[PDB]
Amino acid sequence: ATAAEIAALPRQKVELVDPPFVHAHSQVAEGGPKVVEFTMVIEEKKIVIDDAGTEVHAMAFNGTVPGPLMVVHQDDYLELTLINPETNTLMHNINFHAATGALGGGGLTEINPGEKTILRFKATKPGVFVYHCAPPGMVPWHVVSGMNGAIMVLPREGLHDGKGKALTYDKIYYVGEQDFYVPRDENGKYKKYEAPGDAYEDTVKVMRTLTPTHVVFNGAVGALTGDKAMTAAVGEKVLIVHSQANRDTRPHLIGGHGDYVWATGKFNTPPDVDQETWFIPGGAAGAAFYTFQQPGIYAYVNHNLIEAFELGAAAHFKVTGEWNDDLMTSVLAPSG
Amino acid sequence: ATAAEIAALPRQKVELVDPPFVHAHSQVAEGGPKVVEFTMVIEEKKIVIDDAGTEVHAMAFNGTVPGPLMVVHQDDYLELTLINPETNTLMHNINFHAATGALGGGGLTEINPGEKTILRFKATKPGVFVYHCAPPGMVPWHVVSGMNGAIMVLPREGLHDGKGKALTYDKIYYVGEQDFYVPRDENGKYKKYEAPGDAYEDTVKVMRTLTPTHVVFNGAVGALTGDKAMTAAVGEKVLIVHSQANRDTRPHLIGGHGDYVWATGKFNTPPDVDQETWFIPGGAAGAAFYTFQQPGIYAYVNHNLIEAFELGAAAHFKVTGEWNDDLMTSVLAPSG
Amino acid sequence: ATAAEIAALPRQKVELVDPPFVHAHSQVAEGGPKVVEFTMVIEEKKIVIDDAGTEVHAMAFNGTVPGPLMVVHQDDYLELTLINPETNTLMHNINFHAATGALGGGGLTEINPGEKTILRFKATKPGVFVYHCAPPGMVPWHVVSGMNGAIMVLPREGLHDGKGKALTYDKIYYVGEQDFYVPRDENGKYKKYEAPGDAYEDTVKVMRTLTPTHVVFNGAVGALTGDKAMTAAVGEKVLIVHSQANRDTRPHLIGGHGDYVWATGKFNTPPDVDQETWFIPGGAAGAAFYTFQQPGIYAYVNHNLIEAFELGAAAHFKVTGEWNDDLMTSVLAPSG
Ligand SMILES: O=N[O-]
Ligand SMILES: O=N[O-]
Ligand SMILES: O=N[O-]
Ligand SMILES: [Cu+2]
Ligand SMILES: [Cu+2]
Ligand SMILES: [Cu+2]
Ligand SMILES: [Cu+2]
Ligand SMILES: [Cu+2]
Ligand SMILES: [Cu+2]
Repeated sequence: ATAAEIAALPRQKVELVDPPFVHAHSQVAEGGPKVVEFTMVIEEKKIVIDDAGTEVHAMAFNGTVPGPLMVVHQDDYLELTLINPETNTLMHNINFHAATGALGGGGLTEINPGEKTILRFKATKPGVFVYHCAPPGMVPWHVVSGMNGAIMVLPREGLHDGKGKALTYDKIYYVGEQDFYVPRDENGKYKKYEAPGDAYEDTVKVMRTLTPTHVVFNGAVGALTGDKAMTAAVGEKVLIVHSQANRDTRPHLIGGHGDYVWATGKFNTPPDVDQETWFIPGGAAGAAFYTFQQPGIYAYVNHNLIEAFELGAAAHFKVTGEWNDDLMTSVLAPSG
Repeated sequence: ATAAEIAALPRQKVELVDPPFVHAHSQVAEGGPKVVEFTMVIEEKKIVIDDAGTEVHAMAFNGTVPGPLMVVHQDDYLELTLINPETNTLMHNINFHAATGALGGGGLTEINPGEKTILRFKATKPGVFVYHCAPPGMVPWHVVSGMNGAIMVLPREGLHDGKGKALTYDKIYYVGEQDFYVPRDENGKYKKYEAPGDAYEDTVKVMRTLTPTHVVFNGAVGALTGDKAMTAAVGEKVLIVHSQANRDTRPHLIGGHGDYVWATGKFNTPPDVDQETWFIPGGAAGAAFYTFQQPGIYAYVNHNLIEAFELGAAAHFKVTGEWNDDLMTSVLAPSG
Repeated sequence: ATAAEIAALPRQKVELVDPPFVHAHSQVAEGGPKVVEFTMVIEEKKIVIDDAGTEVHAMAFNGTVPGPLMVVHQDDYLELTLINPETNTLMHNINFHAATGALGGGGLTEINPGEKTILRFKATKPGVFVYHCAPPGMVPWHVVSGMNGAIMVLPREGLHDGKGKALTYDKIYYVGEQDFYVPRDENGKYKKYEAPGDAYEDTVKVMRTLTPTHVVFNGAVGALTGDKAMTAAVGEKVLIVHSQANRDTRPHLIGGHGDYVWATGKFNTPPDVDQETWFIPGGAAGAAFYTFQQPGIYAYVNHNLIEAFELGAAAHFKVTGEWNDDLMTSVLAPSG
């Protein structure tokens, strides 16, 4: 398309919402290609990632870890206004794995505190994709400080299974998984720092062990539990988008399955089916579609169980509805 | 199905056999859906896992690590009587990744020493699936103590390749891979404990490093080598089911291939073909089908070769038959 | 083929070139099956892997890490003359994951310094496959000392997408990824040695931590950058073959994608498409096909960003051509 044709396309400003929720959208595209506008302010902020009070100097797109999910359709243009407030101390940029050119956009979005930039790219490929900050020379440090999220580029005709049958979800959740590398003192207690820069050297030493101290969903151990647990109902169709910008993960819905899983996150690649545990490599997003069949509590985890239950990678689903004894039943309850 | 229809289904008790062998079964289903009954007694016992007398307080379904492979067909029901003898000291349960509801069955089978339970679930999805104990609050500890196994839910019409052609194996083996985390004292010697609970704190410390001290097949270094090597003959079709309940693995048959590999373990997902090394994420089982073409010794390993030859993840196959010079030949033997 | 039929086949002597380049070949087979001859001399030599002067005692096929890429077509025979100079100190052999029998050839090619051997095998399966040395009892040590490479067995009809449409590349590059485990002294300084065997004990201790000190392409940090950056032009189709003989990797072309990716490396397994980051398990090779659409510098990395930017797993592509503002444009450049 020419500059004139792009200038003529309708524009729609979208208000982002915080993970695990996703801003309102249509699965099947409304009309022809549009320039979808988003705005995100970067916030360097202290966040607590566990019940003990462990602190991390997060680098957060839109103030959250992960950054919010942006949703557009194939061949729409995503136009992002990215702002780096003067209150921040580091330069930041953004790299969309969904985009083509200039390192995903990082080469055109390096902004120092007090600057902003507007990047536009054509979403040519359908699927869920990671986005993350990547300043040359300090790439992993920003990413493992939480400066990453994902976007979803829906086919214009919505989702379909491998044989062309439509798959329409009732609800969608975005689970961003974060590996953190928090320095510890001689007592084995996590350290706290005044400014992000103070923690650099100590953090890089932990990073080099390739062993995170915490592996969490939505920025903290237990973030998606209790009143923040995800919800569904028997018969409800749920799409769970999951991303990990730096390290591998293996999602598993305890008590359920991934009925259709685009493990690579790309919609033109037919989904695997009937999955117990799927795999998303570091640097990618994946998506699983499931129709709940049993009520009760479910745990959604990274199935390296040490990472799930010792390091923090566990979320819960609260599901309403009638129990199905055909599917499962306790013939003899625990007894002598 | 109605309530009467379920109650009318035939019940059949099956005798289990220890891994890597598999109990008697038919690839194509015999008769209509059935309630297949299995019974497993849980044994907490000390086992030696290496050539240095290193001990692990194993938590073993049916007394073996891994627990035995249970085989049923799609839409059969699996009805398991699980027994936890009064001589054990810990509460246990079972979670079938093949099952739907109550955390895979874990929520309905929590049995203390001196108790038993019977769980029934409908095997609605075909494939090989992991099963493992998962007591709330102590999930990875039980799993990495060897309390895991797998089941196979065969399609009622048996296995097929991506084009619908039948794949009938002559024999099947179940290789359960286990990551162990054995504590060491300041001198580097593995520690021994009187009771399982005594090792809990020390073991979790090792678990959190995400670095196993041992990675083994059938519960010990060398368990499937030498006189315990698996066997085959040139021309024989072999299915190798592999599971890892907590950590990733990458099986490889040294000297052969995976002709058809259901890497995700689900039969409704077309198998990959001509595989050199396949990948099974922690929390899943996979299956590989291979027709042997050359006699001799083969090594079957986790292809992170440090895990295989330093940590213990290596098995052998002894194959009989005639050598095929067309496939391979020494044109010039090692010489000056 | 009978011995006579094979003897009547034409022979072609190939000249190998150093990675990341690939020797001359035709994508579509020229004529019928042939016996393709290759010769490689094993070189035990010191290589410097980082800018701190860190040394590794490399065990290099053809004098390079990785060893060179060998290209043949399905059902051709690969006849390798392997030489172990008397100037070397250890016994070596070769195992082709592409071959069938004798542990992939290792059982028929064990050569001490001063010996040579000639192995012939039929390339029955199409795809890219790892090859590596594997001396019984010292397997991982030789592999992580750089003694590994890959071969590509092209379909006789060249490459095709999932629907059978031809995929023809303009350029091809071979990236061999290597995990190194270099011993450190009590001051954190990397140790140096005057003989390969002198480093065995120390290296094994590091290998057992499953934590490499370096993860690099083509044997060294920054190897494939600057004077060795790979090149292309907008509109050019490029195949990137990637191998890792011992440990998992997750390739990603920063600023681009894997339009078609044979993640398992096997051409009869349909390729995934529109990939952001693909996954290659330790012990395998994979291949990605991409058509460049934007000029500029691209970074090709293992997307665990710590491995890429702290440990050494990053390469560059320098692409010429016109910028495409439809695909991406800076609406507002970084500004106050
Ligand atoms: O099914 N989760 O251990
Ligand atoms: O070729 N197996 O190390
Ligand atoms: O987009 N790769 O950092
Ligand atoms: Cu940043
Ligand atoms: Cu990236
Ligand atoms: Cu248990
Ligand atoms: Cu599980
Ligand atoms: Cu060697
Ligand atoms: Cu190998």
